[PDB]
Amino acid sequence: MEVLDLVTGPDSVTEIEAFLNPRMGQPPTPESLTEGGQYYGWSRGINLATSDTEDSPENNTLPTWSMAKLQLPMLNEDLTCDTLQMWEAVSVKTEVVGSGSLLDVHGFNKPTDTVNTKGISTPVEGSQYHVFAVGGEPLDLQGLVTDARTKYKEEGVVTIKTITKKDMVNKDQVLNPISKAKLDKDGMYPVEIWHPDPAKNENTRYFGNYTGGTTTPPVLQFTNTLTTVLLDENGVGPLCKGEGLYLSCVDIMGWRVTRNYDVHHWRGLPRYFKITLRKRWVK
Amino acid sequence: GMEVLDLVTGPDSVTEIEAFLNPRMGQPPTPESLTEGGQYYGWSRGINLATSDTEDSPENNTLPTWSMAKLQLPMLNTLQMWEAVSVKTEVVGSGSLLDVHGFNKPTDTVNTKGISTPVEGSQYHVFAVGGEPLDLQGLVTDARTKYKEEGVVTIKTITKKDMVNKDQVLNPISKAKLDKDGMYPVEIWHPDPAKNENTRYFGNYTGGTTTPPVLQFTNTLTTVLLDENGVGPLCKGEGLYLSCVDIMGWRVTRNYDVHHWRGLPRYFKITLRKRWVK
Amino acid sequence: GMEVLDLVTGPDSVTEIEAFLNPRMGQPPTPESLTEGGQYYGWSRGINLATSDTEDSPENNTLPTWSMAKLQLPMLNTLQMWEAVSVKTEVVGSGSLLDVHGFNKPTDTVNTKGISTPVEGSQYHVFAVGGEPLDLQGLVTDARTKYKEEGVVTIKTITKKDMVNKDQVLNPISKAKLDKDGMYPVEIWHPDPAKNENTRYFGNYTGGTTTPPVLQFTNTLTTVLLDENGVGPLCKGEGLYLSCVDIMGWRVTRNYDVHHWRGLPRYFKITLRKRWVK
Amino acid sequence: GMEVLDLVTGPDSVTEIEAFLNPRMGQPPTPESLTEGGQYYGWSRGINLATSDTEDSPENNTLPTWSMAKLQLPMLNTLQMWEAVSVKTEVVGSGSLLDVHGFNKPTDTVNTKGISTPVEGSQYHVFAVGGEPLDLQGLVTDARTKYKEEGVVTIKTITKKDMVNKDQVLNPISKAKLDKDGMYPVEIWHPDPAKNENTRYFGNYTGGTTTPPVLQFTNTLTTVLLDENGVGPLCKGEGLYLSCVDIMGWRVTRNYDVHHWRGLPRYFKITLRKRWVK
Amino acid sequence: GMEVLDLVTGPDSVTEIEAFLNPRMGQPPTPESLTEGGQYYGWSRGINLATSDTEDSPENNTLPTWSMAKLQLPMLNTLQMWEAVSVKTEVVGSGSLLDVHGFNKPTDTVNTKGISTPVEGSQYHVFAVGGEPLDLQGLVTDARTKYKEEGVVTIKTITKKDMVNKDQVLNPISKAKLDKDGMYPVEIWHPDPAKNENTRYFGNYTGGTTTPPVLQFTNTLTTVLLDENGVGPLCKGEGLYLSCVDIMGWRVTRNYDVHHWRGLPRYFKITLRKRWVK
Ligand SMILES: CC(=O)N[C@H]1[C@H](O[C@@H]2[C@H](O[C@]3(C(=O)O)C[C@H](O)[C@@H](NC(C)=O)[C@H]([C@H](O)[C@H](O)CO)O3)[C@@H](O)[C@H](O)O[C@@H]2CO)O[C@H](CO)[C@H](O)[C@@H]1O[C@@H]1O[C@H](CO)[C@H](O)[C@H](O[C@]2(C(=O)O)C[C@H](O)[C@@H](NC(C)=O)[C@H]([C@H](O)[C@@H](CO)O[C@]3(C(=O)O)C[C@H](O)[C@@H](NC(C)=O)[C@H]([C@H](O)[C@H](O)CO)O3)O2)[C@H]1O
Ligand SMILES: CC(=O)N[C@H]1[C@H](O[C@@H]2[C@H](O[C@]3(C(=O)O)C[C@H](O)[C@@H](NC(C)=O)[C@H]([C@H](O)[C@H](O)CO)O3)[C@@H](O)[C@H](O)O[C@@H]2CO)O[C@H](CO)[C@H](O)[C@@H]1O[C@@H]1O[C@H](CO)[C@H](O)[C@H](O[C@]2(C(=O)O)C[C@H](O)[C@@H](NC(C)=O)[C@H]([C@H](O)[C@@H](CO)O[C@]3(C(=O)O)C[C@H](O)[C@@H](NC(C)=O)[C@H]([C@H](O)[C@H](O)CO)O3)O2)[C@H]1O
Ligand SMILES: CC(=O)N[C@H]1[C@H](O[C@@H]2[C@H](O)[C@@H](O)[C@H](O)O[C@@H]2CO)O[C@H](CO)[C@H](O)[C@@H]1O[C@@H]1O[C@H](CO)[C@H](O)[C@H](O[C@]2(C(=O)O)C[C@H](O)[C@@H](NC(C)=O)[C@H]([C@H](O)[C@@H](CO)O[C@]3(C(=O)O)C[C@H](O)[C@@H](NC(C)=O)[C@H]([C@H](O)[C@H](O)CO)O3)O2)[C@H]1O
Ligand SMILES: CC(=O)N[C@H]1[C@H](O[C@@H]2[C@H](O)[C@@H](O)[C@H](O)O[C@@H]2CO)O[C@H](CO)[C@H](O)[C@@H]1O[C@@H]1O[C@H](CO)[C@H](O)[C@H](O[C@]2(C(=O)O)C[C@H](O)[C@@H](NC(C)=O)[C@H]([C@H](O)[C@@H](CO)O[C@]3(C(=O)O)C[C@H](O)[C@@H](NC(C)=O)[C@H]([C@H](O)[C@H](O)CO)O3)O2)[C@H]1O
Ligand SMILES: CC(=O)N[C@H]1[C@H](O[C@@H]2[C@H](O)[C@@H](O)[C@H](O)O[C@@H]2CO)O[C@H](CO)[C@H](O)[C@@H]1O[C@@H]1O[C@H](CO)[C@H](O)[C@H](O[C@]2(C(=O)O)C[C@H](O)[C@@H](NC(C)=O)[C@H]([C@H](O)[C@@H](CO)O[C@]3(C(=O)O)C[C@H](O)[C@@H](NC(C)=O)[C@H]([C@H](O)[C@H](O)CO)O3)O2)[C@H]1O
Repeated sequence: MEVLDLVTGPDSVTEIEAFLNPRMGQPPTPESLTEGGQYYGWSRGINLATSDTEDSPENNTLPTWSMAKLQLPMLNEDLTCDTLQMWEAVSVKTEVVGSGSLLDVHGFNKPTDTVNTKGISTPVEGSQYHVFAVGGEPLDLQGLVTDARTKYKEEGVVTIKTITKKDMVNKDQVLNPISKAKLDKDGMYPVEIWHPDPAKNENTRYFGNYTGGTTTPPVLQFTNTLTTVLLDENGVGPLCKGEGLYLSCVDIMGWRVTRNYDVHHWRGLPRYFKITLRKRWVK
Repeated sequence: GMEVLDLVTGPDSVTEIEAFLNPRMGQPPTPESLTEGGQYYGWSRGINLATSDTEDSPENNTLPTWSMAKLQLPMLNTLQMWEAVSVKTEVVGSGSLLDVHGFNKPTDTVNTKGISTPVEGSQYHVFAVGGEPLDLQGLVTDARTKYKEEGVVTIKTITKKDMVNKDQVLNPISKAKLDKDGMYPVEIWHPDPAKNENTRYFGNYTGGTTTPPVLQFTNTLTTVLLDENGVGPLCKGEGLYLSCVDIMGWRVTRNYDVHHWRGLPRYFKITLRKRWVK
Repeated sequence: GMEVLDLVTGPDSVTEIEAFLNPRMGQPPTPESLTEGGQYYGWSRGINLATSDTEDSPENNTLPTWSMAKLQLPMLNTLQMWEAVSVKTEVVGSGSLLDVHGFNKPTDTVNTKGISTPVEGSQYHVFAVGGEPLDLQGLVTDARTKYKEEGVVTIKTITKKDMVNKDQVLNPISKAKLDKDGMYPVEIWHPDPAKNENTRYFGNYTGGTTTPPVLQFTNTLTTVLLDENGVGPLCKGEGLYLSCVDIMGWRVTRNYDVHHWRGLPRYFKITLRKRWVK
Repeated sequence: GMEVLDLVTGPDSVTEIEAFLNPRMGQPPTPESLTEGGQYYGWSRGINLATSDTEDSPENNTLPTWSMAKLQLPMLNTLQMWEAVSVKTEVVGSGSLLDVHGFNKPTDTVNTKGISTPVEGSQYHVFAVGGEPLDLQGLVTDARTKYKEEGVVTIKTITKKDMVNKDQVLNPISKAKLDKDGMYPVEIWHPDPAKNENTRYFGNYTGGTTTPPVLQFTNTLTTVLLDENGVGPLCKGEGLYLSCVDIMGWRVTRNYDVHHWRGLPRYFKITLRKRWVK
Repeated sequence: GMEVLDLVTGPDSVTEIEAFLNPRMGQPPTPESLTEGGQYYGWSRGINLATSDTEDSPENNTLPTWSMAKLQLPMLNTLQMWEAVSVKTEVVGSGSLLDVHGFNKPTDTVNTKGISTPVEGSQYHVFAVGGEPLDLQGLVTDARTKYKEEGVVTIKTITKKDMVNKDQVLNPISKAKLDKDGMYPVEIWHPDPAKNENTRYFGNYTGGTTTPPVLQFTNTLTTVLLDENGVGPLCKGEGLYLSCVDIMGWRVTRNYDVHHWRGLPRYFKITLRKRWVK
């Protein structure tokens, strides 16, 4: 694809917006606040391996990637034309919303005074993971796991075995180029398995950060004044193949810890995207 | 006043206004008495905890809320509007946290010695300047939390219905405007990134229980409020809206580790200029 | 005095002045005797704690206060004024905190072994350069604190009335000027962002009890003092005011965890030029 | 090609090459079997400790080593050489550390509950791109350490003599080249700043035992490899050398707190251009 | 030559010189024997503590001291002087801190298991490049500290009198020059910001007892030594002075938590140019 001039004229630039809700483990339904809906925005209680050779995490304890495909206005009446137009993502304003809610320390989490069961309800703390991507095709994924012996469910999550039709190999604990996928479904690809593939993603920009630990304070900034530029070193943004725009993210804030067996629940927050796009002549 | 034209020139075409917004941590400014509750002003009252997984009823005076003020600008009226160009803002009083001589939980609890533990823990700093109220998006830890119906504005105040599970993530139904001081809890109401076209807001959060508080202050830092097109917030009906919350953490008492939120006041000095509009 | 014109050129139109300000942590410079109290110079005396929720009376020698100096500039005299253009400032002596061979509370309390615990905890660094005293805004942790009525300047010194609940937030009545060294407690008096038009100040605070102290120092960093219009502080009556406080944390003794504040001295090298004024 | 001339223009004058380097934490890639040792690939084997002050004999499979690869470039031959201009490099797989559901030491050891403690502690990230092997300088914690003679390249491998006390500081005798993958221990061999004229390296270290691991990753960051004269690494005999190590910390087992190092793979995409040389 | 003129052009008008300065943590380079004390080279000997508030006598070999070297430049002599333009500097060997397989205090003290605790705690990194010795200002934790009279240069060495209480803050009488390697304790002697007109120095301090050490290293970073007028240090008598200290923290033994300071060597590569002076 040869990238030519910017298209000018009426409606040559557009802005589109979307929010992607977190996918921490509990699905959006049931909505009932007694039947499981109370866990929406969180994982269910993390379940642990029972031995070095018996690690079977439940699907609803595994945070997964959020994604959305946005369909842009059709540009080309005839794809056989020598010169065509594509939507180009120029920039994005993105924000993780709701960090203020972590200031709720009046609930029933493990308390800070364990002698008297007093103090405050311990706020969300621990490992944090924030990634977002904007591209003109699905985010390319590279698999890499802690333990190739982990017995992921065969139904309900897309894992390395889903792709290869074979059990994971020891190479999957490092970089195994066979273990690749595309982020083509929301709430299905676990973030402890699937990472942005630096060997592909030519038509996507992604930005990630990880902070580990168990009691690490969560940190977040938010403003409506920060623009993320999506143009590459040549001044070209992601080009939307068949007018499809792909948004991908995960925003883990840490865990809350309950008063029962120190059970941990992952917490995630929703992410806003406002993408500025322009029409680009291509051949 | 939709089409933004040239800057207005001449006498009184630029103005500076200043204000301080005091924190709204839970204890109201009155009663002033230092024995009848006034001693908690600048702080929350002691945080009260849920009694079960289904019984979380926080008292209003334990919930920090947004501070806000609407300032009236000089009368103006191709019309003219006041345009907010920049702001110098500062959180005042961090030095007061150096008081470690009080009666808080001491650092040596065995012998009741050491120092009075200073304010520590979760911190939250947001400010906004706009030409209309800050647009708010609701999102809570727990849609089952039983907020009081009177004395605070919560999601149910707006919807007239109980919160739903979607309120623990992003539910576009749960929106409000920051139109009252000391009423909108910060654990519920967040700046809405899908609106606020005419407001600039800047926020940061640092969590934890014993995290050291950190603050910088200088009179030399200017925050520019102009957008990508060089246009600042435009003050509808000559009203300028200031919004903030500045939580430094908690102090902890010697009685069952009772926590009190600590907030500090924020200064604003806004430069505004008249703008031609059509 | 008010209208700022061109820079003055010619012989001696620019000058550099330097000063060091020693910390004022609570123990005065005298007695010099290393047995009669002088051993605490550079530090506070042992921090004394409240005996109840209503009885908090800190001793003056436990309260760090602002350091300040007024320097006299060469006589001058459309008139001329000295204008402060820039400053190189440095906090000196952080290397001294590497002394872990003393008699502080040891790191192994089981065997009374390990190292002498180094200075740690809450840190506070502010400096200012101006053409008149630093304007101060009072704000306290506790309006009930019984500060001494002798040997220190507090809110009550200024107002002639006891503190009120508003003094725990921003009370605009509670203002002062930094006009004396070692007299204004830093837990009471903060730079006033509503004034200080003719001063530049820069501050930071890091809290906690065991927080590692952090400091950088170099002779290669210049702080510009010119405002947005290219004008530095103008020295009224040829007086230049320097203000600072540099708290590094506390050391802790082996006797009931008694804490002593540690401060360090700050160097200033100010570059000034003559400015025509009308 | 000592003298560097103009850039070569025309067809095929610029190229991009990519590679990934897997970590070398101690367990080799084979056996592949997940019961026969393959389950430790990407990790070290359990770190074994000294039995006395004079008996420190670490096993080879407990010692992380440098990763390296030599890539062959298109044949070229006033002569031409490949010049590395820039690199995009990324450490892949930090999300895998979010697995806290395994059988590591649990966060609640009193009841054996909570979560599986994630990887924490000392972290070390270095990468280099050059036109010849990375030059290494030896420096160790303890010159008395009894490294194996076979299976690792250590100081004694090079000198044919035991380590001396100078090897605990900078001993210029103790030098080597990174010419083999998975053989040079990172606790011994460091980039040599006195050499490496034709390589660029970038490193950082963060220590401690329970330190939270931190990592950023993006496909939008380019590292320029040009020196102060605008010249990148020149590839001798069309060979491009990539070198790295990326230690994230340790996992800790439920059996006597045995630690295993964790490494992650590093991606490189290098842009090269032809350069005229004389 | 006080007046600085044009740069000198022509053959050999620019030169580049390199050196490494080994750390001076307390144990001298000799004896070399790894049983007779050489095993501590690169480290201090075990830190010895005060026995009372009035009895603090640290041994010389427990006190880290400044490293320094004077390098002789090519002979030169309107005269010419060598001017230091820039320096590439690097602290080498942080990877050696990844040795957690030795006999230090273990991470699991209950069972004496886990890993050998890595170096942690207070860190101090300073370097300087100048045309004369680094100017030093004395400042101590405790003016009562009984430093040895022989084998170290301390305040009393210079003044011929015991330290005074002012030595715990800034006492202008307590000054020296860094004219000897491994002799000036870093807990006493600091770069003097009131002098050093012909030297650039850059320092940082991070305190605490278990703080994770942090270090970055690269061969791509240049430190410019030119002042605000574009003039670098001028080498008096063709002598170039390099000064540094690089403390990474302590290791802790299994015997009564004895601490040993760890230091690392520093590389310098200085670019110099001939300058016309009069
Ligand atoms: C309860 C249990 O042992 N669950 C266990 C499961 O055991 C199977 C059988 O349980 C059920 C069930 O989930 O209730 C019976 C159902 O009929 C069946 N549903 C259907 C549609 O067929 C399901 C279903 O088979 C399965 O869940 C699908 O995976 O199973 C049990 O009766 C029988 O003895 O054994 C059965 C098979 O072993 O088996 C699972 C493995 O297949 C799991 O082992 C499961 O344990 C749960 O695992 C999740 C992670 O997957 C998690 O760790 C969970 O721990 C939490 C949690 O839900 O996240 C941690 C929370 O902190 C904790 N909350 C509080 C406040 O303490 C929460 C509660 O303990 C739950 C446990 O379900 O109790 C409540 C609750 O949420 O508070 C109690 C409420 O009164 C109740 N509401 C009502 C209206 O009754 C809710 C409600 O049922 C659920 O929220 C709906 O999902 O549950 O545990 C860990 O328990
Ligand atoms: C005391 C109590 O049980 N409060 C409790 C409340 O109980 C109701 C009745 O108490 C009162 C009351 O607040 O005193 C009686 C009043 O007549 C009534 N007023 C009116 C106009 O009708 C109020 C009012 O109805 C209610 O507050 C409004 O909701 O109620 C009590 O007599 C009866 O037995 O039960 C009644 C309800 O059934 O009910 C509330 C819920 O409705 C709360 O449960 C409330 O508990 C307080 O809750 C807040 C959070 O909202 C907070 O956790 C508070 O804990 C603190 C605090 O005040 O923040 C934590 C502080 O750290 C702690 N300070 C110290 C130094 O220890 C502080 C003290 O323990 C308070 C307790 O009130 O004692 C002092 C004080 O501030 O130090 C003691 C002083 O001597 C006293 N001053 C004087 C001059 O006497 C002050 C002063 O009363 C108050 O500050 C004024 O507000 O109180 O507690 C937690 O107690
Ligand atoms: C000693 C005492 O009780 N002082 C308190 C004072 O008591 C009054 C009077 O002095 C008593 O004789 C009488 O019984 O009671 C009256 C009451 O009116 O009352 C004051 C209020 O007016 C205070 O309560 C005062 O207590 C002191 O308060 C300060 C804060 O204001 C400190 O908290 C102080 O504690 C320290 C300190 O000096 O900072 C903490 C420090 O860590 C301690 N140092 C050591 C090594 O342990 C010292 C130490 O305990 C002092 C107490 O004064 O003893 C020495 C010293 O080491 O400094 C012992 C020396 O032998 C002595 N020097 C000589 C030559 O004799 C030296 C010297 O007197 C003083 O330093 C000079 O100021 O004191 O305490 C807290 O005690
Ligand atoms: C087993 C043993 O003692 N090994 C040590 C070795 O002993 C020699 C010989 O093997 C013995 O039978 C005999 O008695 O003694 C001779 C020598 O005299 O000698 C070596 C020195 O030459 C070492 O001392 C060695 O000890 C091992 O040293 C390495 C470092 O080099 C590690 O510290 C290792 O500890 C681990 C490890 O493997 O990394 C720590 C780890 O966390 C442990 N894992 C778990 C789940 O607990 C393992 C574990 O204890 C190993 C011990 O080898 O057991 C398994 C395993 O889980 O990995 C058990 C499996 O069932 C087995 N698989 C099969 C199919 O049988 C598996 C497999 O043998 C190995 O992984 C292949 O390498 O081992 O220990 C430390 O033990
Ligand atoms: C041993 C002793 O008591 N030394 C103190 C010295 O005593 C003098 C004399 O040596 C004694 O025989 C006699 O009884 O008393 C006189 C003086 O009255 O006096 C000094 C003051 O003048 C000191 O008090 C000195 O104590 C030593 O002080 C230094 C600081 O100056 C250190 O704190 C030192 O502690 C360490 C150290 O050396 O740094 C801490 C370290 O962690 C320890 N290492 C280990 C592995 O445990 C060592 C260790 O205990 C030393 C003590 O010297 O023993 C060895 C060693 O391991 O280094 C044992 C070796 O076998 C030996 N080698 C040989 C071939 O014999 C080796 C060697 O002598 C020394 O390294 C040479 O310097 O010493 O202690 C603290 O002990």
